[PDB]
Amino acid sequence: TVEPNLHSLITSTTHKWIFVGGKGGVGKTTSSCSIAIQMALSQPNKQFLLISTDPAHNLSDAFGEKFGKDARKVTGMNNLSCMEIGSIPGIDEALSFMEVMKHIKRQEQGEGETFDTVIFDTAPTGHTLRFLQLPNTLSKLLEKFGEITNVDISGKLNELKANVETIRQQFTDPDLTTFVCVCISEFLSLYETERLIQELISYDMDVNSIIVNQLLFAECKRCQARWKMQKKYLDQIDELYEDFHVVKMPLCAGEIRGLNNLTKFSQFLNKEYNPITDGKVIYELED
Amino acid sequence: TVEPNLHSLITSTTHKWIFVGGKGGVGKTTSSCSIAIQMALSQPNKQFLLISTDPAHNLSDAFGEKFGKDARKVTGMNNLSCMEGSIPGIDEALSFMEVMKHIKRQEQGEGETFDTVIFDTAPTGHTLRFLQLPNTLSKLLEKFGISGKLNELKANVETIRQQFTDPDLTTFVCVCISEFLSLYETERLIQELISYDMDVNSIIVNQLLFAECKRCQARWKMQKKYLDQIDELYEDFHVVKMPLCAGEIRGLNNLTKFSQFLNKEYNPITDGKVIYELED
Amino acid sequence: TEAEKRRLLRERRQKKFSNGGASSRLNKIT
Ligand SMILES: Nc1ncnc2c1ncn2[C@@H]1O[C@H](COP(=O)(O)OP(=O)(O)O)[C@@H](O)[C@H]1O
Ligand SMILES: Nc1ncnc2c1ncn2[C@@H]1O[C@H](COP(=O)(O)OP(=O)(O)O)[C@@H](O)[C@H]1O
Ligand SMILES: [Mg+2]
Ligand SMILES: [Mg+2]
Ligand SMILES: [Zn+2]
Repeated sequence: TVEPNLHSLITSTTHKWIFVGGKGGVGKTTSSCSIAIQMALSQPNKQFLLISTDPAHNLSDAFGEKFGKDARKVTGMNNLSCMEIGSIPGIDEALSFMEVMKHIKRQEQGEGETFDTVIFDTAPTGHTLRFLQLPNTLSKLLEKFGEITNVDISGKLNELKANVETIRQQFTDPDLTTFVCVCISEFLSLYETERLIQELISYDMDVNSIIVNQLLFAECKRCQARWKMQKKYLDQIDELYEDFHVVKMPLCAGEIRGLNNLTKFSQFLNKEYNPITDGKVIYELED
Repeated sequence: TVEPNLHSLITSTTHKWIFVGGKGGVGKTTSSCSIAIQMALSQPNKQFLLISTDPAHNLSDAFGEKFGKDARKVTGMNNLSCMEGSIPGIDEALSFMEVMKHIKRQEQGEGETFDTVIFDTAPTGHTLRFLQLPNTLSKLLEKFGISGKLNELKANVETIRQQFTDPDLTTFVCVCISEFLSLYETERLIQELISYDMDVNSIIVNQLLFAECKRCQARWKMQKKYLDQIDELYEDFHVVKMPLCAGEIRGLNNLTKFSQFLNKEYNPITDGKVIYELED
Repeated sequence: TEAEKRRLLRERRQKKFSNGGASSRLNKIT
């Protein structure tokens, strides 16, 4: 029996890389936020950074405040920045990333002030993740090419492996990096979400958290009805995730943005909201 | 003042290409269905075909029946099948392109042929942006002035451009709900489309409410504050309001009996009995 | 060592995954 929250993580000190996603309009965008909020608050001596590849420019949107090609400290804080931006597999995916690295380090160096923990918003298209396996399936044929030659193709391949190992070693340590995913109480979520997890493990990636969202708590007819949906489901999860941060989360009516509204939300990423108690605070962002 | 439905379209005769999308888990997947349903029903002498690129294999899923690399007539009907260089535009087209052929294989090698085709733009939006892309490649072919490839692209696009560019064989419904991020983002969609000179006449708003629980009616207002937004600025549009039946809704059964409201745009007060029917 | 415990839980999940049979788990869930 483990914890429902991400408190435990809101305060990691060795996490310089967090990946958030959730195939669906399950809402993980706000996720990507309500997390990169709880962190700075409770580690303000940490310049943090939350960015997205979702072309949609959802972040700012979800923020009622515009962001772009370069790191911009949130308006309201002083430690939480935000930044919107060969036929083989994995390829593109990596580079995609890769360039990011550099494009990011520019932004800390050329900035001066540097970032501590970095928070991702895997494209609604999921993750370019693919590429971890990269240097493996590339290990077999590296030796094939070797046996025959016994220079540029070898070069690139070794570089990729290198990079991935360096990124991978830091990356394939559950302590600087790990992977929360958002997903709600419905067949297509579950399954699909579940799927997510597999590919991740398939990348040997630590991953310990689940954010279920837009729950109900009807304690109107179709409401309570609908409610049962979710419930038939919540459990499903609970049962098969004992060892998980399966974090139930409630659903405040309609739009919810404005750093104001947002912060006062994310609190429940800590003290996992309780309907009965914390039920007052809810209708607060429902106006 | 035009019509809220797609009836008018459920029966196009000259539409051999329909594009449906909606950046969001706004639900357009079922859209992609509830449409490719209303068509065959009311044009059964039309072998139709609805496919998706969404890796997720959402279709079948949303169908409680599996589909795959090749055209398979729905189970329950007899005319609605289902099937799951660094420059811009590029990939996108080809992506498509190959599809063309891969599809025509499936009609020819099939024998029986398809009449109207219905798309389910990747949750990642649309990779059809390349058409916008060829005209650029043209200006700079001249700037620079290889011929083979360029003429081929033009050709393809023209077959693709015409065809798609005539508002009569092809046009573009989009799904999207009553919330800031939808709206804006959805709105955006439209622009790029126009930016592709693509006819597009229809809007499906979804998961509406109709609270006539507290947060319900509250929430309701959300949507409402919004519905209007739309109505106002869509004088001329098929802005089709649609209601929200509780929870999972699949099984060709449940589905059909849903899509009816893509015609007789559902009315809470009247058609309100039919709703809780798929809520069990 | 509260942290470690978390690692053990993760690992236990992996054993369950290696041990569990994702293909089989998927089949029952389906
Ligand atoms: N628990 C919630 N209660 C109310 N609105 C929510 C909740 N979670 C997300 N939203 C709203 O739901 C919609 C989808 O959320 P979003 O974070 O954009 O999802 P994703 O990034 O996964 O696409 C947005 O309009 C957002 O404001
Ligand atoms: N009007 C509705 N009432 C109830 N459930 C719905 C409605 N529209 C869609 N759904 C459900 O909402 C979720 C998202 O719809 P889906 O068609 O998958 O969307 P999209 O394809 O845009 O991702 C699915 O679980 C689907 O069953
Ligand atoms: Mg998002
Ligand atoms: Mg879909
Ligand atoms: Zn309600």
